[PDB]
Amino acid sequence: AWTPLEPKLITRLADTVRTKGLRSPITMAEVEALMSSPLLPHDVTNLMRVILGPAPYALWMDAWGVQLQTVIAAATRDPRHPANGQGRGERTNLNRLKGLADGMVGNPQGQAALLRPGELVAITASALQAFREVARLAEPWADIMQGPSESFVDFANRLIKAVEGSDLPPSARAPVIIDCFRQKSQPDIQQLIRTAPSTLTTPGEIIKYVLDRQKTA
Amino acid sequence: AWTPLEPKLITRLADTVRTKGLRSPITMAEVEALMSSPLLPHDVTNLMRVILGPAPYALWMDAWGVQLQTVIAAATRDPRHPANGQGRGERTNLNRLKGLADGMVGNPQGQAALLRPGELVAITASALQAFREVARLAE
Amino acid sequence: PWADIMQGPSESFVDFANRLIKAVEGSDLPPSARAPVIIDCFRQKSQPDIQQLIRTAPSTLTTPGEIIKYVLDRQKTA
Amino acid sequence: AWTPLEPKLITRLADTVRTKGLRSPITMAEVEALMSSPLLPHDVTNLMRVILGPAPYALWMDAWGVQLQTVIAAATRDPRHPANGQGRGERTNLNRLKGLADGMVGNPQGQAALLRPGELVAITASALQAFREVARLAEPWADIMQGPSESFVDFANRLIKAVEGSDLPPSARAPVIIDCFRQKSQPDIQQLIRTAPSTLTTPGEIIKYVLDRQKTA
Amino acid sequence: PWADIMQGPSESFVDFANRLIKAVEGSDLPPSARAPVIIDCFRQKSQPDIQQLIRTAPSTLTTPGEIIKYVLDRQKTA
Amino acid sequence: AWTPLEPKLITRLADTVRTKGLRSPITMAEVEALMSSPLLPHDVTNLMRVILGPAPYALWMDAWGVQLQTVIAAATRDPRHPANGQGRGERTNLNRLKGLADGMVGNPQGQAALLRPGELVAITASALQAFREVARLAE
Amino acid sequence: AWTPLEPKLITRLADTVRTKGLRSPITMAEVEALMSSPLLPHDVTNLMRVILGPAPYALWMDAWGVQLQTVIAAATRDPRHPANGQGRGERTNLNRLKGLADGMVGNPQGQAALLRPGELVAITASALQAFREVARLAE
Amino acid sequence: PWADIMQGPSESFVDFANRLIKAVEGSDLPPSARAPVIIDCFRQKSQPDIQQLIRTAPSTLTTPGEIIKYVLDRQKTA
Amino acid sequence: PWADIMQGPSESFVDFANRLIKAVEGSDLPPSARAPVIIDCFRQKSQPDIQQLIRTAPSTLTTPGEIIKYVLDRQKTA
Amino acid sequence: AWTPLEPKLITRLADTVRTKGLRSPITMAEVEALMSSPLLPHDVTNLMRVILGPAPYALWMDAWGVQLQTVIAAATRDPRHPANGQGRGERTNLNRLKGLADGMVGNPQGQAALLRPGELVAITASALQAFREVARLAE
Repeated sequence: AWTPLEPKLITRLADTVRTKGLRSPITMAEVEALMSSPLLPHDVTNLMRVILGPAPYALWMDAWGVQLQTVIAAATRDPRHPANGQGRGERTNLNRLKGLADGMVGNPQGQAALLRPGELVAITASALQAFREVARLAEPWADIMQGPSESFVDFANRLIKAVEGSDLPPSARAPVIIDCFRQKSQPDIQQLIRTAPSTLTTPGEIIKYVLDRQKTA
Repeated sequence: AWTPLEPKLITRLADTVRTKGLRSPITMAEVEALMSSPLLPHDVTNLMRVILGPAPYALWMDAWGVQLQTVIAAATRDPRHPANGQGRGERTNLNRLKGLADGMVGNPQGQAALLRPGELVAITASALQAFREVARLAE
Repeated sequence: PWADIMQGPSESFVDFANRLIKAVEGSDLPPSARAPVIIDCFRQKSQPDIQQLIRTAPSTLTTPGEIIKYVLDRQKTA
Repeated sequence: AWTPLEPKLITRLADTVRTKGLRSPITMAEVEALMSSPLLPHDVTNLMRVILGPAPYALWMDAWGVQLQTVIAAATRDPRHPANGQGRGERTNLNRLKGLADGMVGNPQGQAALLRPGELVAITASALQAFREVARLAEPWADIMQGPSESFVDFANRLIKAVEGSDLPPSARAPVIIDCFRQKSQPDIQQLIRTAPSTLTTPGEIIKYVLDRQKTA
Repeated sequence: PWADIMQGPSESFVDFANRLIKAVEGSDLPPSARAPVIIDCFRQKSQPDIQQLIRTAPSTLTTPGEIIKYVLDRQKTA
Repeated sequence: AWTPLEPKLITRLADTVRTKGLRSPITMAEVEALMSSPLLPHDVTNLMRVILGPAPYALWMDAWGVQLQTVIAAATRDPRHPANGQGRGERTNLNRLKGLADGMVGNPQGQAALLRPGELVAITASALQAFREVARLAE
Repeated sequence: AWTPLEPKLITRLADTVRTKGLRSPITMAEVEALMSSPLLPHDVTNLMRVILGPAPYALWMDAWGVQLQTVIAAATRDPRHPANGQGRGERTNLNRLKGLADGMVGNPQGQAALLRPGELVAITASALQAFREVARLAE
Repeated sequence: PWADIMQGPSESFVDFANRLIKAVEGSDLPPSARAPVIIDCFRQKSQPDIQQLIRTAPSTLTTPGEIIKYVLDRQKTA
Repeated sequence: PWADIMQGPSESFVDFANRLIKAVEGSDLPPSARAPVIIDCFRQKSQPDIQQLIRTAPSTLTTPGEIIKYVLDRQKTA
Repeated sequence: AWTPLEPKLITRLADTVRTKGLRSPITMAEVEALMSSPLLPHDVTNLMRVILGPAPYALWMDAWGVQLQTVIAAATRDPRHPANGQGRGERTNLNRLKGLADGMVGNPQGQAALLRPGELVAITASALQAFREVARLAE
């Protein structure tokens, strides 16, 4: 049996997206919260229709389709998908994932009837990844310098923000943040990091060291 | 079954940290309040992601790892840890504490399924001590 | 009126796209005529820098979402 | 039977190291060339004594010892090392690797007699890695800008050199080179790359595009 | 003579293209050598504003008609 | 047998294009008039050479090629094209449409010999659409 | 059995490229000289790594990939390629041409073992054409 | 003479180390007395910036190679 | 009074340490509170050159004797 | 039975350290003189408290602890230490060396009762080496 999400929670989430934006960690946490139980295509579609504006909604439809297509390629690459079955008669078409299949168009009850739990969780993960892509797309690290009067924690916050909210792979953020701490961060802190008797191999360790030995002023 | 923390409480706590700072006794009291029920690694990780800035979040990840490593050393020093079991097959690895083990990465439901209550309270106490360290360090 | 919408000299492109899609979808056009009109309004409105940016598209853009994505990628940061 | 390396090749390699330096790719290629056949500890030791100065030679002795110690730790962690044997009587001590064991000190003939081919190749790989470490140590990408009068191929050469000869992981060089092409490379080329109707996802493709559409001047 | 044709300081681009194509096609060149010559004369004649406009073409123009279309699109209205 | 168009009509049409322009409805009507009987590639090519200036003629050659390529794509998408035949040996190549095929280059008589009426009407419609495109583009 | 090229010849060729440039006829003659025996992907890759700067090396990798792709298209267009075999099990993938296939990555001995002489000569001709393209492009 | 070697105000550290190790190893000292002398000459020569850099070493450096590596890591880039 | 002791601009560090340890041990503090107080007074008194010298200690100093030894090693000879 | 050192000798040694310094050979000779009979931890501790200033005394406590720890490592590396016994019940802990063990804290008589002569000579040699280290370090 299908139960809709509370319009109160949806209104609160919409106002959160309206004030904080799409990319804030609080907004992503709230979306993860409302993305806890496996949702039917109807639920996610209406949710994104309500919380997102028109242009972000178009972008999100595109991204969701692309991610679902990647999922269906992986599904035809492995007959053991939790959305698939063992025989060929349970193969899952994109009409069944997007809610376009027979007996599902516009009807959430029938949707909940015919859909598999693996189908639901795959749709949900796809929608979450698409939301992440669109949020990263809707709103330069190598141009960030520590100002002459700026403190170091503000500079570190700004730099980590710009590096993590960029187009770099996830495995290339820490080395870039370290090497930007070393070459930016005006020459007093540059020499402070250079003359480190220990080897600092993490942005957190560099931040701790600099905060300990910084010139109080 | 996993239930997320209210984004309203999280928003209020984030604004508290924003105005009062990390070290005020009211902020530590609020953190203790939102640290009442044993949280899953997913919950604490997202909470610190939201309430802390980028650099304090990096520092907190470091400190949390160190404290969890101390906990795991004490656990291998005593087979009667509320996170451990009696046999060797229940020994708790850091992948299970940080939420990196199999069946847990990114999934809070599976996390809540496989985790022990002793595991949860140990993770929670470790995160609280790490928050205290980072707060004492930032200012 | 959708046919009177221009991208202001100082307006960003996402605001212009929002306003245009709003006015086109909330109008008297048939549902099957909104996407071509939105595309052809992106091409002829949207002041000549973005006009030339869309014109010199090595790929063929056949959807408002694709045009928006392309323009957001290659736009002149300012 | 031990055969020494030609002093003519060694003299040419020494002059190469003297003019080009320790870190040039031509120098590393020449070292790889003279590091082709498995060398005895005597050979590599004398080679580094001749081609390297005193201080780089001290650094190289240190690094070679450390790498050989890592090798011996891996050897005691696996009894199937091509330097080891099956029984415990064939376990290889560092005195046998550094040429300090009995019947080997100062005598290359006896050295070649008692040493294993696996021992030789392990010593050789260790010495090569130590040479790489010392070369990287003896002599900043995020500070590289394209000068107002500099051409683009010179800027690209300098940037790729400084990025590949740095402390970044191998999987983080291409994204960094791309994002440095985009943010450095003074605003004419910045706008030229920004308004690319195609998506450029490789430094070579960016270089080709810019060379095609650059402002001839 | 085709190799002596320059775009005057005040002349428009369509007049220059007409004159150049006329002089190149009504000359002693083989038929298979007219298009490359017309292109390379568009690139080296056609005073430096249009020269830089053709140089900084994100797409590769491989036909006199395509070059003419591109220049007519992105030309400096004056 | 090939019969050329009157140079008097062509001169009048050229002066019409010279005074009224390319886009006037009277000019398009006159072009439709002189585009009544199916013309051979030689006829249309010389007609556009005479009535159009050099730069519009280059643009028109480009547009005509593009439209003929679309026609040939539709032809390979349907073996029942009035230019095609039933077997594969009657498939129409662009060398036969542009008049570049064997036995046609520069010779209008041989052109009229080997060409099909469907070929002629397709070439004519393509040339008309290309003229419309260039006229809309020039001004 | 794989034998490496002399570092003396490679050093002389690198200095030739450094003083004369990429496009001089003497440089192309020297490259043709060092391109006489069919080289393994390892050999050509290291050779271009040493003689070319970073940016020309990136350009050359691009051009070499494109030319090898054209070769593989011609190979799937003709089952009688000296790199191909008669059955479908000998069809040559780009991982085998670029040296990325199984048993070849980083190992020149295994490379020389599994590669065909037709494969080697095709790789060599592709690399030579790519060098010509990059030399014509750089200056 | 090894005991007269000083690091010049403008000289780099690797040149000074090369010169010092050369003069110490090509001298009349016993082989077992070269490393301690090289270390104690690194510490007392090698103008006071590097002197303080070696003095404030959280680790104990017991080899000329280790001292050279440490100084090359933490040296003042200039 | 121990909490009023500062290292003078011209005073050496061993004299300051002697005076501070004297005043702290000859005071009303419990015996278990003297070492932490002496350490935290070394860190906050002892004019900013030595303050920064103690701050940038690659090792953790957890005893007044260790702090004194470290400072005496790495002090600015003057 | 414990007999204290003469305060006259201690006063003379303190004035020697005050005028000649810590490193003079006469001072080291005087210390060796007053370090002739094996002293109890109480004796050496009070002696260094009197003759050394506060900061050298802190340094000396550190160095004495380190040297005693090296001694205890050598003792656990050899069960035939003159401070150790044959069985495991005579193993000497650092609380017994520094005078911190049970029945010894603050009482020199009980100290002299329970301590071994090997313990006394090891403590004495450790204290002498620590004094040498601190003297070499202070100036």
